[PDB]
Amino acid sequence: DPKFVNSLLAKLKDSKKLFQKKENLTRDETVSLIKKYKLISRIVEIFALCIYNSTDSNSEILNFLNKTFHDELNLKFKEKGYDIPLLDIVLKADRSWNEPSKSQTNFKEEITDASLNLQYVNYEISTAKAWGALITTFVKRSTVPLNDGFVDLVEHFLKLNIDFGFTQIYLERIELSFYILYSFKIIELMNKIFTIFKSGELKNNFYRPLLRSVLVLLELVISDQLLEFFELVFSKGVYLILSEQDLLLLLSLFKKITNVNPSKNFNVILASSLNEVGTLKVILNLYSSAHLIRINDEPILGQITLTFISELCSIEPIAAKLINSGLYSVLLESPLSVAIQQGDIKPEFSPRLHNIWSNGLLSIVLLLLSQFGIKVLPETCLFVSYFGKQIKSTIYNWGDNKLAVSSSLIKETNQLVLLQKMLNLLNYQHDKKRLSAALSKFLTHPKYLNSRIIPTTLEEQQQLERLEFVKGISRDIKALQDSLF
Amino acid sequence: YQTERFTKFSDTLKNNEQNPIDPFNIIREFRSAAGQLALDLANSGDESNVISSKDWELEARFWHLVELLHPYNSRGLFEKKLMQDNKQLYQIWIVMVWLPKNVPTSKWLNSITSGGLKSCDLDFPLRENTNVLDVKDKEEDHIFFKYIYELILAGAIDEALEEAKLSDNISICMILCGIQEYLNPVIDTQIANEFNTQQGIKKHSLWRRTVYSLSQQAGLDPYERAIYSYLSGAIPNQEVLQYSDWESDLHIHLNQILQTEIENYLLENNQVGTDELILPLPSHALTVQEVLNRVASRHPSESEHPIRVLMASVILDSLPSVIHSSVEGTEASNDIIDKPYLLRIVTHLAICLDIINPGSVEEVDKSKLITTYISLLKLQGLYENIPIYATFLNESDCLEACSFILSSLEDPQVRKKQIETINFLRLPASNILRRTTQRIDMHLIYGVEWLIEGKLYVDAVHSIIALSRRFLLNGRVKALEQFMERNNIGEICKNYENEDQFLEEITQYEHLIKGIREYEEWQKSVSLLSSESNIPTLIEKLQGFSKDTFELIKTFLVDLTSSNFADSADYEILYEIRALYTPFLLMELHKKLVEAAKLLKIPKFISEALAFTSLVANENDKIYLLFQSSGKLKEYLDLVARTATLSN
Repeated sequence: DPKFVNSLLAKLKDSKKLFQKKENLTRDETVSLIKKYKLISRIVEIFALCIYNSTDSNSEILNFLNKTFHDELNLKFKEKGYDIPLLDIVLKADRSWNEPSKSQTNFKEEITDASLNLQYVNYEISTAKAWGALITTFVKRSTVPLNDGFVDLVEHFLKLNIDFGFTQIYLERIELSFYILYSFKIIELMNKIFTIFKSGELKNNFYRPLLRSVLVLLELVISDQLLEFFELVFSKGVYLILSEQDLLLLLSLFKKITNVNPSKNFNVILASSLNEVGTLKVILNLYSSAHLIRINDEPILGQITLTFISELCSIEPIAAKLINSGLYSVLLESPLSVAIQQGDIKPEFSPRLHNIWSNGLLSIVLLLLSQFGIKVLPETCLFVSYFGKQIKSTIYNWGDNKLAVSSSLIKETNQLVLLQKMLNLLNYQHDKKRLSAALSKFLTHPKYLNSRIIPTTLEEQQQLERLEFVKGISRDIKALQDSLF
Repeated sequence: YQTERFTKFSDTLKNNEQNPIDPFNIIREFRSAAGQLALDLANSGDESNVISSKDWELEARFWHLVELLHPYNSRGLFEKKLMQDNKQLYQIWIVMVWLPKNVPTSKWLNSITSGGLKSCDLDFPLRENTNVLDVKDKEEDHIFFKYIYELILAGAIDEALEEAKLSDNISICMILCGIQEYLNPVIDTQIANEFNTQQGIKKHSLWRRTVYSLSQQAGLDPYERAIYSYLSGAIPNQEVLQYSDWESDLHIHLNQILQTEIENYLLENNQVGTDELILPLPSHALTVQEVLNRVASRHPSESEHPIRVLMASVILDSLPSVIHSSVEGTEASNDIIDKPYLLRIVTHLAICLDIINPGSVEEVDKSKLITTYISLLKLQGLYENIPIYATFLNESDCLEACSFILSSLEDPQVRKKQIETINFLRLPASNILRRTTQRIDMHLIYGVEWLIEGKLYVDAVHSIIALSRRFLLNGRVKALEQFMERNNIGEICKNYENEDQFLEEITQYEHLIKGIREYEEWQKSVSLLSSESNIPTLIEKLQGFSKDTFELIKTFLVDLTSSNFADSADYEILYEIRALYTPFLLMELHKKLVEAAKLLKIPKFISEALAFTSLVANENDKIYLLFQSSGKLKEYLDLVARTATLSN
């Protein structure tokens, strides 16, 4: 304290450039306006009180047109404007009479504007980007056809994006739209990225507003803009990881590309456009042994590349674009032979490689056999040969006492037995009986059951912090023993 | 009372945090507290709280009262050098000095008309009656002089000049320009530059003995002269008293101590002669402490204020002597107990002064005083300042006393003081740490409680898991229960994957133990039973189970990972365990097939105490470098041959 609000109860609805006609950013009209944005300051502090009672409880929160919350029929993004200098070489000899005296007052008025715009800008910033906040809380509260007055207002603010095309306050017309068709815009507005952005990809040393923006721009309800923009982003976007530790927000923006104006069934032209370019198939090598860029191979790298190949392998064309260009490859290019070639990948010692080989690297190859696979046939025989030792251990390993096992490993053998089953069916051109015996044995023995299988990873301890852990283990052995011969 | 007073003086001493300090601030914080207590009960409360607030006004005053050329000269540079080259006189001068009317002027009209007047001056008053002029300025010679007596112990005389001038006096105000010594660009050389003209009297000593004749003038009533006493050093004429108390005596006292002795000093520097008086000069030097015994016997009404006694002792400059009389008091007696601010306020200053001057506080008198304060805190019913004042305590007095105070566990900031009397007084395995529920590595169990709060939350979970593996080798899983419920929650990045390999380090230790365990139930259930009724399918399976649990298929007993926090004693320790226990189980596993009733899961016949060779060759536990190249590994080809013939 002192606080930056101050002046007077809500019941006034203006601070337009309409009422005070466009004659502005130099004169008394503007001065009424900047102290009006002190007004709106205290009005929206008052409306922060309406969000704290949106939480608690209040009579008829929604009220449009409590207090009415529509009160800006234009928002101004006009000071980012008006040149102040280069009316001042005229100034350098003027003064002789009263038409000069009019002149000289207009330029002294701009030495007034030099203060007033700084004020203005701080104050419309407090005003507008919080109006949006209010709008969004009204949306997450129960829908009304007065949140379609939201449609009425957002439209007037993407046409007042244009007057230029700065961009770090342009979001008061995007993300507001996003709440509407999320709870339930403008083709024109969303073209603006393909206009402005294009000068690069490197020289992402000032591209951070564009990325912020772009995110919420991908929301539309195929875009021709989409194929074009895409040749640069997450084709050549992700190249820079071979020109660098892999990074979150690449794969996240991919997810937004997935959800945009229909791409759901266009999976074919996405996979193609990706396949033509040699990238998105260089990054595979990082998990094999990272040193392509001389970044030393730490198993942290795998943790992110996992999520990457996961978000790929969902979409069946984008999955298939990878198997040929070599997955059986990546396995053979392996870094360690004490942690992918031993019979059971154990949580003890490095649960990094343990999370990885369970989640990916089995479920990816399975999906490739979920198409009633007809293509993958030699590659998959070769891959039972490769891990021949692991197939015979995962059956054998279990006695009726066998500590040092986790629910994770159970999942891995679900995976493994499921794979051998499909392999045999889907070519169409055995000591499992052991593990059936072992599992019955632990079923009839609840004490050895509960005791031997124990938590090891951090995840698992939270599986006991309701004991959803056992729940997992039951649904596990169901499916495991179902698929097992 | 005012337990708010206690908090307000114990926080300053130390939010008890450790930082560099200059302990002048702790006097200023003490004065700031003192003023505000002294207000908050001096306008609300009863009237005994106005005497409580009067005492605290004294306390303020006292903390105010700790603080406060050569070749040929006039008398001005003598006086400067005097004050320069001693500092007990200079302080004495500062003590006595430290603690509105509208008058149209003019006279001499009304006087000639009734009777005589005959010459204008206020020296007509002095040839005879003081009724001869206007008698409503006869008023002013009492009254505005009374204002002047408050002023001179509020400091200055040029202040008093400005009020003398409103008193309708304009030639009796020349006497207050008289008090100036000669300051001149003719006879001083460093006072020739803040003045460029003559100032004062260079017959200042004949001025002093002539303004001293008025201090005794018996035509002068006391309401004029008492300032004329004071202008030549103050005889106590009873109207230099207006406060009449211990300190009002002492000001006027001390004024005369300096005023005798400056003339003496000026007889060395020769500004005293025989043309420099009308009255013979008092060239007796006067003593401070003896005139304090006058003051002390005079006012046993200010012997009841111990703060007024603290005030005295800094002008004596005898701080250990007062501090030793206010703890036991004198010698083994109670007499310090009859002021209720004595044992508090002299406690606070004993701490804080010991850091200023450490000869000034005896340091034994600190020790005795904080103990006296702590017993009175015991009787207060406070128990969250008994820690704060037993930091300063020592292991000689109050060892077990503080043990048993600090037995109760409480608020986070108080646990920081707890630690700093626990491990300060060196008690780590006594009877603090079991009187937490009822009421040497014991205190490490209890020392992982202190780390949860901030500023040691980045070091928290690091030390926790260290201390787990320190007394996991020694052994104590009962106590390992108490680093895992005294476990810091956070260990992610915002505490600082970090530390979540240790979760699995406990689990691969159980894979090792079951292997050791299953050799017991072998000698029981296998090797003393050799009968059939479907018993093959119960004892021949037991032998197989123990073979499936002694190696982790991936890698056993190795860690060095990034889900492990940094240290190479997380790699080594797993290695040292591996080499001591891995050949122990190979010796166990060898008798499970050669001395058993059923030698395999076939009662006769052996092949599988000759396939130990492959099981040391495997990299599932990499037992091919856990037997050294020669002398171990060579002799091991002897060992499985030895036991292959132990089946016989």
